[PDB]
Amino acid sequence: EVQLLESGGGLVQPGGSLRLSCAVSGFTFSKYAMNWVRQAPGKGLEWVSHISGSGISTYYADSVKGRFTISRDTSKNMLYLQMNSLRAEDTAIYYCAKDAISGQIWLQGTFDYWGQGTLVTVFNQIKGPSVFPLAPSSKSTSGGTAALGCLVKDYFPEPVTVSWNSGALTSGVHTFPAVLQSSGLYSLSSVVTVPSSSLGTQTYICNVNHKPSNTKVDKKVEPKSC
Amino acid sequence: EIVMTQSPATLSVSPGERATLSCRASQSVSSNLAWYQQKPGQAPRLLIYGASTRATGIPPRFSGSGSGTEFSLTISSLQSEDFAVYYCQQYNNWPPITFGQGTRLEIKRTVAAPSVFIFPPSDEQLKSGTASVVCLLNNFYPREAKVQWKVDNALQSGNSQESVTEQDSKDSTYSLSSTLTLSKADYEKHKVYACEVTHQGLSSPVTKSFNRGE
Repeated sequence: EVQLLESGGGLVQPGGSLRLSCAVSGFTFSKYAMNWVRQAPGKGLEWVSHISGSGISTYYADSVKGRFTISRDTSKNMLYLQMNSLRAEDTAIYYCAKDAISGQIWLQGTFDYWGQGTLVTVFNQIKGPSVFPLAPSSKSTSGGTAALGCLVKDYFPEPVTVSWNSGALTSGVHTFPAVLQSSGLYSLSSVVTVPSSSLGTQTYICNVNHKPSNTKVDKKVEPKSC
Repeated sequence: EIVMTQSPATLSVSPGERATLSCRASQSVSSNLAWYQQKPGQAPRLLIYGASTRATGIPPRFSGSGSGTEFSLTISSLQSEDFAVYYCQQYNNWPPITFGQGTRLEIKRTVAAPSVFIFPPSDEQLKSGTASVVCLLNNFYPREAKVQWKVDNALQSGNSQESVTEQDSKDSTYSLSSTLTLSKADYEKHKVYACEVTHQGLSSPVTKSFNRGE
């Protein structure tokens, strides 16, 4: 089994520098070209750099030329990506990809093995969220379905975790994907639909965790009564 | 650079059906065209190279055809594990290696109408100076939906953001939030805040609203 293990991703400041590593096993490293390919959040695949089996020839996507440098230590089964002058558009998962073909350079360009990827996140600040109730009202019929939730606002980086009633409440919960606001901070809502008859009798608390800021909030969500 | 175009971006199919995915190149890439499969949380895996040759261990229901600028990937009898995003990629003229932007195979289901709910900003948030107004569209299909914010019957633009869930693992519906953000001073100028939802499962648009101070 061939194996590709990326590491070195993490939080990095704009203009800063990060060195990605990919450790390699299960095939003769020297006989294969390698590549880095990246995937920004919610986006498709974008090829970043290529290095030939000999390490002599290197190619780069236009947007990273002069900023990133690919290299290999063939005697140690290691592939590297030195990333300097990091920009917000470099935030992405970075995969090392092995070329499928060994000794026919005109047939290269196909990636038969990929690592699980390492995440690079360009960041300006580390910030815990503010949590606010999405309170149900009598807007929903007292003999139908009601909706309540928690708005989890202005945090960086991802992720937050949201549970309800310490994990007792899972049925009907939707926690939306985070969206980056124009301020550069994330925001999301977690909502749950409950029978209207349970309002008042049943308590509702969302438990929001943001590990990067050591923020833990337990926010009561209560009906407003008009 | 050779631009690769994948249309449609989303393909609604059921297990057992036949799925045909289109990939087009801006210039001829001869037969040097690959296809990848990617499931959420996973790395891509190679399915097709040479535009028709199946990679190692790829089951025969995957078939690739085409040359020049027109390519397709066909799954003859779709299995549940095949629901994923599919990328085409040329290696005829590189650098740069270029990818299409992907085609997602969505699980097909019957039309379901969204349930609509509106949430005023909390009193706690207004105290901090901002108002977030939330409109929720719960458990609908298909994904296409129009949300319009009206503030005292005045149509809003440029001040809302939308988020959509991934297809639910049990019922294959979508849910959507629309969040309208206003300054506290702006929020307090107006009375009626309304969310108007247009969707195929609705015979007419549905509006949910509230009155600010009440």
